[PDB]
Amino acid sequence: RLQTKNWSFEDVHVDFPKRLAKLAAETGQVQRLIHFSDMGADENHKSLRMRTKAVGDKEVLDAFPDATIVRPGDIVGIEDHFYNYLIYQLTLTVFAPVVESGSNKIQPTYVLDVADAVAALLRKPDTAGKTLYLGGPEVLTMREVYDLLLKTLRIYRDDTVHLPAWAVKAMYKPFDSVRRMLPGLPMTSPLATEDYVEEMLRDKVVPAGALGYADLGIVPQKVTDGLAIEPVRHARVGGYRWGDMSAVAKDIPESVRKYYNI
Amino acid sequence: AKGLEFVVSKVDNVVNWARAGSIWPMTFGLACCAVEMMHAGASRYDLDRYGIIFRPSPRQSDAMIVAGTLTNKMAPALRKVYDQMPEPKWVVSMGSCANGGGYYHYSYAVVRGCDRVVPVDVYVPGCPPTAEGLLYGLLQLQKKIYRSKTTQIWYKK
Amino acid sequence: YNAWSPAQRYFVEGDHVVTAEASRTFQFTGLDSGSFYPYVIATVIATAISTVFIVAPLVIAPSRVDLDKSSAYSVSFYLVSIMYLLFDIEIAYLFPYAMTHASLPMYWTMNLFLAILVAGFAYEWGMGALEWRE
Amino acid sequence: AKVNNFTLNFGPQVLRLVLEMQGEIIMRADPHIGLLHRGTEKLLEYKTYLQGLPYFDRLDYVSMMCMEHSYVLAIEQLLNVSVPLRGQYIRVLFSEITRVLNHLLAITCHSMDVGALTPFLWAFEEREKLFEFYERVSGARMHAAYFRVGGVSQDLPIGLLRDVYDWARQFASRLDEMEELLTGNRIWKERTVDVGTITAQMAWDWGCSGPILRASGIDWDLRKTQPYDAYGKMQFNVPIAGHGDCYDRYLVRLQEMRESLRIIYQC
Amino acid sequence: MIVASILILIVPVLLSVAMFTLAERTVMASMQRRFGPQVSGISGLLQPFWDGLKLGVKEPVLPDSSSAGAFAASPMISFVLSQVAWVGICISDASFQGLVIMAISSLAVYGVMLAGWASNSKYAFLGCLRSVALMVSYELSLGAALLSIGLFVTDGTGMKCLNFAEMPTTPQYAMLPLCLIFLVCILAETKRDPFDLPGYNVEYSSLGFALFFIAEYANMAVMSAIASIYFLGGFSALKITALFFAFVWTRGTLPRYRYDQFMRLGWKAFLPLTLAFFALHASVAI
Amino acid sequence: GTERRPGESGAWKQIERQRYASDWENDPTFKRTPKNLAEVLDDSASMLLLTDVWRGMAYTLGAFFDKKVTIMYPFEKGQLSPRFRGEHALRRYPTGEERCIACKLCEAICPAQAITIEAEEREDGSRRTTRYDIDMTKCIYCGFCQEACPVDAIVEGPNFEFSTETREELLYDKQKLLENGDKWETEIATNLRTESLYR
Amino acid sequence: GWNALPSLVIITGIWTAGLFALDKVQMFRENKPAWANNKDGWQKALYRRDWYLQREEETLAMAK
Amino acid sequence: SLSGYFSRLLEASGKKSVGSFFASWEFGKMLVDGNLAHNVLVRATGAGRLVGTDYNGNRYYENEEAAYGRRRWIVYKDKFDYNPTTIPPEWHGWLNYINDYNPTNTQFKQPTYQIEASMTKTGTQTCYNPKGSWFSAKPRNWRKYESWTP
Ligand SMILES: COC1=C(OC)C(=O)C(C/C=C(\C)CC/C=C(\C)CC/C=C(\C)CC/C=C(\C)CCC=C(C)C)=C(C)C1=O
Ligand code: SF4
Ligand code: SF4
Ligand code: SF4
Repeated sequence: RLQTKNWSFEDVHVDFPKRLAKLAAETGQVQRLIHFSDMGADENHKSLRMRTKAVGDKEVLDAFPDATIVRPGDIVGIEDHFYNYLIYQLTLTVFAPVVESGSNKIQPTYVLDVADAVAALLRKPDTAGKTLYLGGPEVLTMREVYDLLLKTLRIYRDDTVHLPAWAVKAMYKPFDSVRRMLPGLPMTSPLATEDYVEEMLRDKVVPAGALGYADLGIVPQKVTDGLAIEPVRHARVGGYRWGDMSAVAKDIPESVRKYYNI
Repeated sequence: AKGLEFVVSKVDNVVNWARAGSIWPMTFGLACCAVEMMHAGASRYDLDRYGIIFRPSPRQSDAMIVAGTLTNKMAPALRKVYDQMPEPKWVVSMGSCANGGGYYHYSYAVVRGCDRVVPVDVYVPGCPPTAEGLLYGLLQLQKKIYRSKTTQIWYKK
Repeated sequence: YNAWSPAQRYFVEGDHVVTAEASRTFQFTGLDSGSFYPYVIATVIATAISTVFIVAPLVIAPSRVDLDKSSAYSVSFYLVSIMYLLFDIEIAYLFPYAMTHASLPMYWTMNLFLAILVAGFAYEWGMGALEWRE
Repeated sequence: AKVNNFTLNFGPQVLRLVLEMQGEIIMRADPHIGLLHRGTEKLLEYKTYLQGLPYFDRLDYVSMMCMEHSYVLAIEQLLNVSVPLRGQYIRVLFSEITRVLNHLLAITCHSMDVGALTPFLWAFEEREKLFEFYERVSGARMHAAYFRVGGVSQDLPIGLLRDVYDWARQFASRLDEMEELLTGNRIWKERTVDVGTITAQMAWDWGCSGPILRASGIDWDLRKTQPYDAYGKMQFNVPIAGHGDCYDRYLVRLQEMRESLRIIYQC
Repeated sequence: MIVASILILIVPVLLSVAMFTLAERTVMASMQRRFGPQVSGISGLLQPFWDGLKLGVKEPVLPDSSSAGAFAASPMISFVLSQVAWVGICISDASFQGLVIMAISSLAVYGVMLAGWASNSKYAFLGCLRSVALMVSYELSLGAALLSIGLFVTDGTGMKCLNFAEMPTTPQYAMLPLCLIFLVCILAETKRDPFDLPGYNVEYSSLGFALFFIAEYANMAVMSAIASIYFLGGFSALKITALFFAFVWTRGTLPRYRYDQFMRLGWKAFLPLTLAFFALHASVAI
Repeated sequence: GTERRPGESGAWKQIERQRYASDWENDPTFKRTPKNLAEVLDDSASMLLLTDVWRGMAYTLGAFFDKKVTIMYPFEKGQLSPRFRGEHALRRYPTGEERCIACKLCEAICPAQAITIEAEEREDGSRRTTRYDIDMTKCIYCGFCQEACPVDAIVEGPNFEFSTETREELLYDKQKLLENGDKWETEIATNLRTESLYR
Repeated sequence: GWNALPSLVIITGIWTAGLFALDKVQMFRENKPAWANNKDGWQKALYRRDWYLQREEETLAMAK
Repeated sequence: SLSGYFSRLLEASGKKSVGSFFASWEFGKMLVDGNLAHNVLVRATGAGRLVGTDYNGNRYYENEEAAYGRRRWIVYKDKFDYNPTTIPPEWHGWLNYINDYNPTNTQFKQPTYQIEASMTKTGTQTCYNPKGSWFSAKPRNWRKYESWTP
């Protein structure tokens, strides 16, 4: 996600996938090669990581012709890089910049659905050589995602500010010309780059007519509510907690109320 | 480049000297093997001589010593206490019961190895292992900590 | 603090005294007797040191996100707190006595003060209020 | 007023306790057990009688050969097997060594739970000496599998009784220096005197046995009322106290260590 | 020059705290017929430093159900108060220096109570009140002991004070029972044996925990220096070591009290004794 | 001493009982009331000025100046016996032929079922194993297999220092057990020259 | 025991060296070995008069 | 005699001079490893005699005036990675107080198939692994039948 003085985007997204596909085709016993790229990968993208990802996808499909290319959206999970950095942006900062109106559309998905998708790909022989886009059942804008996180966190002060893209790039420029000649620093956000600003000026959704979750037989889980949103409910102010728990403890038996001290 | 890589390697040397010489384990005295762990801490073998302090809370604990059999009723509690320890942490499985179920391997109530619940760094064999064998296993865990190179790996990322 | 008047400077005229006072070194045997100024500097320096202790493991330590790591692992105190409040006030009253070379009527006044103290204390003892069974 | 009980969860880390308090005073205690239930009673049905013997070492793993003893005696009674004289003497001697090990651990773990740390470290070196005695005859420091149907597994190696006598010659001094820290100390007394009192009627109604029963004024020792092996030949006393106290149980346990030393010397 | 003097004071305080915690381990081991730390450095002389560096690279656990500011502030407050009290011992000339240190040590209660309020543990809230009750109960006997001490402290000009440089340089033989009460009060303030039943830092890891223990050992050294000034005829290195050895010696050989037991001790034994001694010394001082 | 006092009673019912009734004076384990001045001074020097704490302090200070019982592992070792049950091992004759003859007695007696054996006849007609596994994480180290063996093929040797980093390193097959026997053969023979007088 | 002697010696040496260094530093700041004495209002008045008259003597010296 | 102390130190460390001893990396590790520091500097230089040397270079000492169970000790030749798995079995029973036999007083019978003792290989990739493992030269499928290949 970020460049370093030891590793560039081409080294990781281009050169290594090409050599991996070549060495995989050399063995003869490899029957399946699953390569992961992004939903917003495009050779005509201003963001460097999307462009190098699409170039490496082309190199993989060239060297290993039956390799499957998988392009999921934003992945939510306990250890993800999507809600975690957004929560670290809503809290722990004086202000949270939002690129333009925040009306660019995304299609986030759950990590267990992607894990099931890999096994469903390994089952189905037709999916060899194809490209699949993995996105959840809801299309959302970044403003809607920020509103959902602010409602879920129970924060009563919107600390976000909408900014023009040149202002966001001017903020992120000093810590991008110094990203090389440095071994990589902890607690640096992957959203503090110009590539994220270029990604925010475009839609990242499933294309029309593409192969998705439904062709794998998978109904993807909702991302906004349910088990996927439970980790961010633990970071709310005060704690998660149950409540007063006394309206429903009316006809509960004897030892239970005393056990819970109700 | 050569000087900074030399400095980074010496930072790993000092950090590994600190972490191996300051292991604070957490006691799960489930069964038989806990008595030999008590004998390891006693005056003959003196685990405190090697910098080992037994800690009551998981937040101050650097390692976990599973000393005894693990049942199906005790497995989520062990997992929960393991999840509350901070990084970096290690797990030492002690005795046949924690290693693979041991003498209760075919029972309806026993977890066949603590590997099935938590990942394990060093396995000490015996039923029970002697306190001196547990010293051997802990010195081996120290040897595993010595081969780590964290800042050298970070420097080349 | 610097002196702002000729009377505060022992009627010494000139501009050398004003600059010499404004740029003086701290001295308990000069102008800063009994000063309590090192107590503030000690607070600032120790707060700096403890903040550096707090911040540093956020950089040089490993970290892993888990939902279970971020989770939890009487009226006698009212008696103690209120009694401690009253007894601390009484000891603060007794302190100006001990810092004087007291005459005999001062001694008997102080003993009347202490007698009222210990009479209330002995009443609460006799009613079983210092037996901390609850 | 209408004061509800405040409840408390006491330790997953293997006793679980659910207390109820009315302030600082407990009204109820409910132990939740089964965190070490490994189903050994079911597993013994799938073993032969020799195969199932090392299960008994792992029941009271502070006192191993005494757990073996009752299983062996139960098999021997149904088999109508007689044990020879030397085997009976060896069984009595190692049963009393086992009792000394258990009482050392019990008293010092109790005093460490109260807060005294030094007697633990003093008694565990004596425990190490008796573990060496276990290892020299069975090859295992704890789970010996020594007592068998009809006798013991191996003979005593030449040179064991010499060293057991050399340990027993100084054990009374060790017990003496142990009591200088605890017996006449006011903090230990204030922690132990009149705490958890058991009367005789409550002791028999609640199925009590052992040093609890002797601290409530009951003269009942199975080695003197229903003797087994060569315990009827042994000359020793039954210690008796009469308060049912923690302090009285501590004194009874120390005296039982003295009497076990007496039986060891006679054997 | 004040900043320089304060930093030159701060260096041996932290070095001494590391060596105190090592010496406690090793003396406690020698009483128990073992060795204690010997492997970690030659003669074990690097063990506290590797403990500190191990906690330095340890992960900081910030629970996402507590208030982060008070949680961070509690060990900082404890450490700052210990360092300020040491500065009051050595870099002051105030007239009421003992009253200043008593006021500082009365502020040290806040770290315990902020740790009890911040962390969302059931028994941390239960134990913080007990620890605060113990410290609060023995502070009054410390204050009445200071009253008895100050009745005889006069400088050359004839003014009565609590200035440490005006204290006599001979042991106070007339106040031996008050000295014993002072030492047991020091044991009660530092939550040592036999008052170690209440812990409050059950949720703290890495350098917040390290700050808690540095503050505890530095406060022990403060109280040792105070007792040596008041009763032993001066502040010295040998007296600091001897009183620390005495505290570790008591921790080796004694069990601890119950909560109500030391509450009854502090409110029915130590406070009436210190007040009666104050009345007797006031009668003598006329 | 083991004597009791009214006041040193650890509970509340007995504390309430001793201060409202004189039933404690009948009990012989209680300390009696002092009768004259010197006895009152002895009782006060017991309660005040401690002197019961000091005896324990004198004992622990004597222990501070006494000898220590710590051994410096791994430069110094403990004490064991030839009967010690350590790491399992497979043995040979002095010629170099295996002692084991695949009788499957050690597999039958094993209470942990830690032994798995398969066999067929060798090309010279001999009766030898083709598989001999010991799950060391299932083993209970009883020594029953050593007792059941009629040709002294399987033993528990004198090795106790064999902790590993992976559990797959503790599933011993036949080749590793023979390698253990080839390592430890002289020590095993020295131990068995004494223990054959008893077994 | 002999293992407890080095840490106990080091505590004494640390406090001796630190108190010696702190003494030399504060002696350089104050220039008299009674700076820590109690001072009443008369002694404070005397020190403040001495400081101001020393400044006056310095001012009058740089005029001849 | 301090000359006796230094002669004992040089014969125990295996160096040639005090300058070679104090300028070595062995003394550098003895400044950071106190267990080795105590064993070389205090125990090996004390009262006692040298018994023998194994083929790995470790030296064996004894002292009959010591306490029981602290009469015998070893000075490992590997100063940086010392391990008890390098003790040969003909010294193992002597050092563990199992028997009173060593090569200096007892001629052991040497089998023709005997493998010498060396340091453990656990934690490395050259450790023992079962025959069905990924790290084997050829993993086994343990099927007990033969499949038909057309
Ligand atoms: C039974 O009692 C005990 C405990 O239980 C209450 C314990 O928990 C611990 C363990 C905890 C410790 C040692 C933490 C407290 C001490 C610390 C962090 C040491 C403080 C030392 C400092 C600041 C100096 C070290 C720093 C230096 C030299 C700077 C280095 C800089 C460069 C090289 C550039 C011990 C030893 C103990 O006995
Ligand atoms: S492995 Fe053996 S000694 Fe250890 S707990 Fe299990 S049965 Fe007991
Ligand atoms: S020693 Fe016991 S557990 Fe091990 S193989 Fe032999 S019979 Fe089985
Ligand atoms: S090792 Fe012995 S008992 Fe086991 S199969 Fe071979 S010959 Fe039979």
